Amino acid sequence: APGDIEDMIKAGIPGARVTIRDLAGDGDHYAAEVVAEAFRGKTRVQQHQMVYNALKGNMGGILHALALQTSAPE
Ligand SMILES: [Li+]
Ligand code: NI
Repeated sequence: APGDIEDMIKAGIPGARVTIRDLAGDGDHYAAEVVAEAFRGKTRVQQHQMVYNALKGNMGGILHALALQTSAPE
């Protein structure tokens, strides 16, 4: 449902700030920016792993369907 991706990320990575856009308005492929203190000192691969973990396998095709940008807070 709408908002579920954001909800799952925030539940799984407490303190994260999330900005989700639905590419093409298609309800299928998305792009997300996730900013979290837990990301500081982690590589982008490690940060992305945390986001995949938070989705708990609920989003089929997540490798391509959730394009990610992650960072620690500024
Ligand atoms: Li989309
Ligand atoms: Ni797809």
